[PDB]
Amino acid sequence: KPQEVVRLGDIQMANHLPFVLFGGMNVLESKDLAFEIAETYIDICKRLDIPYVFKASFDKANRSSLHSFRGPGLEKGIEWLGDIKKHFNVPIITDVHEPYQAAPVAEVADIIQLPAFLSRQTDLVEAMAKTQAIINIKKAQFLAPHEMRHILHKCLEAGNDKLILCERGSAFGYNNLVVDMLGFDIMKEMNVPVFFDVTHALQTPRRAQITTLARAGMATGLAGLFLESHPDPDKCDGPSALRLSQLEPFLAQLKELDTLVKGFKKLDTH
Amino acid sequence: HHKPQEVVRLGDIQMANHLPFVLFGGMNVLESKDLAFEIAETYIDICKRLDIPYVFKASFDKANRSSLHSFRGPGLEKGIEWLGDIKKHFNVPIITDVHEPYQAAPVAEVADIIQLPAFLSRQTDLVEAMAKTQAIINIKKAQFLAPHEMRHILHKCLEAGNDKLILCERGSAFGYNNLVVDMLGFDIMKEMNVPVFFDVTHALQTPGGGRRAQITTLARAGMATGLAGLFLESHPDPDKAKCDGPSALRLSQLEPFLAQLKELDTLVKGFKKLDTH
Amino acid sequence: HHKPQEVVRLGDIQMANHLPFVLFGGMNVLESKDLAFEIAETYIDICKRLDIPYVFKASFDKANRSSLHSFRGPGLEKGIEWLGDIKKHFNVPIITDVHEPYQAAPVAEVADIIQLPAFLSRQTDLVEAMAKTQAIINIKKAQFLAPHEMRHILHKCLEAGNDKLILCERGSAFGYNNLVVDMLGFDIMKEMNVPVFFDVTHALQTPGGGRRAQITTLARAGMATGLAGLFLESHPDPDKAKCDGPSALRLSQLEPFLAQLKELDTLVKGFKKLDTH
Amino acid sequence: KPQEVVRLGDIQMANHLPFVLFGGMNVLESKDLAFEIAETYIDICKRLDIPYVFKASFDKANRSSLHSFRGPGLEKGIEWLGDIKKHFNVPIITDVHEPYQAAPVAEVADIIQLPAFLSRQTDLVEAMAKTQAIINIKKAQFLAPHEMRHILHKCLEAGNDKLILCERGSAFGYNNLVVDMLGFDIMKEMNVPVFFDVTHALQTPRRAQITTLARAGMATGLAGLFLESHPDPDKCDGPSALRLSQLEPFLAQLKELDTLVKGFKKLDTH
Repeated sequence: KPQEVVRLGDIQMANHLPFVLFGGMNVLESKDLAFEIAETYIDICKRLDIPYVFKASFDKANRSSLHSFRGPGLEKGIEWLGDIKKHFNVPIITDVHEPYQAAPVAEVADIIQLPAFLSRQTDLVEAMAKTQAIINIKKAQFLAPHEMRHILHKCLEAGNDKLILCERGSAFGYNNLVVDMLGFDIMKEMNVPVFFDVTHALQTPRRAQITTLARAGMATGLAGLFLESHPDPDKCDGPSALRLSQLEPFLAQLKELDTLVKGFKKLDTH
Repeated sequence: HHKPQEVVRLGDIQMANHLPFVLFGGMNVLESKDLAFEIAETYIDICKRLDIPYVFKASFDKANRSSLHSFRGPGLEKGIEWLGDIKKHFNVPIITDVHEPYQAAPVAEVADIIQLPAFLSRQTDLVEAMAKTQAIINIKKAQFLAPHEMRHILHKCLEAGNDKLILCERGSAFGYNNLVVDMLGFDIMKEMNVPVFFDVTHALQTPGGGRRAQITTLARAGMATGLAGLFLESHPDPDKAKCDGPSALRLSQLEPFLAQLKELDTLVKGFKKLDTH
Repeated sequence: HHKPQEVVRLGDIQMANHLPFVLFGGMNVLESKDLAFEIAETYIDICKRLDIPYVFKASFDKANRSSLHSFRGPGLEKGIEWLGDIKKHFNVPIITDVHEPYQAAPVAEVADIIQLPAFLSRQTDLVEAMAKTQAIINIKKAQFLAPHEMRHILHKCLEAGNDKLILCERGSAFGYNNLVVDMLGFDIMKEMNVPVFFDVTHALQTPGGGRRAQITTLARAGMATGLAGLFLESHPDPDKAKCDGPSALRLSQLEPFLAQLKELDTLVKGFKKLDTH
Repeated sequence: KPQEVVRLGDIQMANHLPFVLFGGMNVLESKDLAFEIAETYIDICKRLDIPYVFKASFDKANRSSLHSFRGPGLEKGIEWLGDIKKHFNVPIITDVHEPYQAAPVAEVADIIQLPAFLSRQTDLVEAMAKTQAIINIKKAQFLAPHEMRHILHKCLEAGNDKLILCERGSAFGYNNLVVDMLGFDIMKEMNVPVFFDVTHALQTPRRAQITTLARAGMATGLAGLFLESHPDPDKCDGPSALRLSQLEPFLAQLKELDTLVKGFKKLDTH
């Protein structure tokens, strides 16, 4: 069985508890931008009292072209992640793209993220589970909610019970995602923390719509939110990045909605 | 005669996307005169104590059932009589759906809001005959139409001289025998500057494929986007409802359901709007 | 009165999934009496030389256009006159669509096959009034209905006493503003033991989103599954067709298009059936 | 630019040419079953005059459970593939799951297959392209047809021009695939050989329906077909495996349809 309340030192993540923020940037553009963005997140989450985990990729492994910017790479990113972790004493979450990378990533990262497209790749899942870090499972665009249980079951079989499921939209026809809010209940009924990646659910593979979608998801009662920002969204996924100057009022509303929704008695309408 | 009304008024009631949400609530079909009175009384009392504006909803005819022999309700003449009886006895406004152009004028005598069914929303003669009555028009968004396509149906209503128009979401076809609600679609319909409603009841359907246990989660998600109102069907015993019982809310649970949505709506309508363009 | 006819007969013509394919072909709407005569003559000559059974198709009314002012065609009285004129002059059978229950009986005087529009395929009064006329019924499969759901519409037609029934594929909603044809859906409808047709013209649509250049590939794929017939709209100048011009086949290309499909059909209908269960 | 006609020694693959068969089994169950199945394919394709490439995976890398049968693995499969290749003098096609495997797989395999879920992973694509074998691109369930160009463009940027696109269905709602036959024209208009994997397009993640679907796809005019069989479909993907005793009449019909369709003058209906 998976852990219903996933603990990370001081932080407790669960669908009935105050929501936790996995927040940061899409990719490590530079040391100075990462430090600036982290400082902005930590300060805001401290004043709003939202538990916080810093998020950034060391590699964009699945871009369209071989020449697209991929980031600092494994060696430099893991080194840079430690710099952010040691200076601020903040947890780290990043994604893992090849099985061998799991253990070296686990030294620095408190939560290791399983990318959507790779969530079925057994070698990557087994290697990630072995490190014993928390595992954030990105729900694939092509998988139905009930299919999440097998990814949990494979993780449990591989000896890891610190598991989080993260919604990021479902394929809706061509070049378009929809978020089925009814899917949140199905995943919550698996008794794991459930997160919503609002940033990547806007994609039309809609920055003005991030507020609408985050509210709808968090109104269902979720363990946390996954969010990316940038001071000037115009090096990767800029159309989905939230203008960093808008972070605090955005988080403040979500904090208030969550508080209302988390205090509701669950209602059985069977 | 070009623009629709951003605020739709019905006596004391005001419907708009920035205003407190309004409930179109009742039952799927007029199963009997006595049950309709009981259901209306129950909605009216709950909405008064919770302070939620209310319009009673019930169909007089199920025009699109699976079989020729399926239960259809009282029909036009008797159904209009029951709706008027409810309206006069309770002093409550009425919404019901219209299926043929000739039904439009007699239904509008009793119904303050006349509903355009999803499958029929493009049928020009029905849309025109409905527009002519000058009643409020509730447009059900078809399972197969994208949000931006609602603009043409508004224009057709406006062309026929009616500007009291509401758009009501009820799910989109998602593969076979399944609906999904695209919450991003609400913003597109609101930018048309008409009141936009959410029919949570029919957005649960798995047509030809119930999900009654998920109604609260879905209604919370929709109303958190900030909408003009909610469309809802209930029944004292949904297993025996004469149509769409699998999606009906247990009447005994109406009050705690609405109570949560009332506070959520108040919270959301009170947020400062945020420019993220 | 329980079972539908596996072989649907119309004088000399026989329609069934194991028989040579039949063409329901013509134009989207009766744009004018003269153009309808020209188009009918062109189909009839080509089908005779290629030896393809033929039914002339044209709508007398576009009942579901975007605007109240969009071109709708001649309407009921005049359209029925033009269809009868074509029928008597050319000695050709007629298929046209029916939009309201009262239109069913007068249309059936002239039309040998009456067509049930997709959006209306569940409307009980229309289905019954159509069934009563005892004409052949062409059922358009709605963009939002799964194949197995056609069984209920057949049953409703049978309940109302008509067993001359055809199912016609025309695409399924695939996300927003897009249709896909599920070729596996053809087998499900054929196992209902009725003739199954393919409306390749409307399966190209990108509704609210043309694909005229892909019509041959799509028609070949469908007819390779082994079908009772094809539904097709053409126009001498598709850019100026009064409705659905983006999906119309250029009339000058009708003969090479049909010639390929004729040989493909003959090949496929002559294959030994194979049990892979 | 990619090669419009992809050559493999004696075999020529192109959308206007006689269709080529990539045929075999889902997974290498055992040496005896693989030898028996290959013998049956080679004999039938010889008598029907259909050019043939033998297909089998050495690993099922993306199964639901860690304990599901995965096959002989890399070392044994590459060794076993050589046994099939040397005895019969038949080309080999198999799929590659991790970047390092590309070069060792390329020694034995004439065509290396890019799995659908991984088609966007740059490290795997680059490593596969480097080996200079033919690359069969499985079109992801979540990608639209026009998106195939980037996978070609990345391959060309990586110095490989022997490219094949292979359709295998698109996500249609939950747990269901549909094959959009209009997508074949879009991929053919990219001037590469286009194949149809009918076996995996039946999936409802329908054995009696394989005949219907293969005919519809091949009626559009394709460079080839991808097909899996098993003597008793009841160790992997058995619901989609064709009963081996039915192979020859199935192929005979497709040979006849292809001949008709390939002789049609292309018709411009713009």
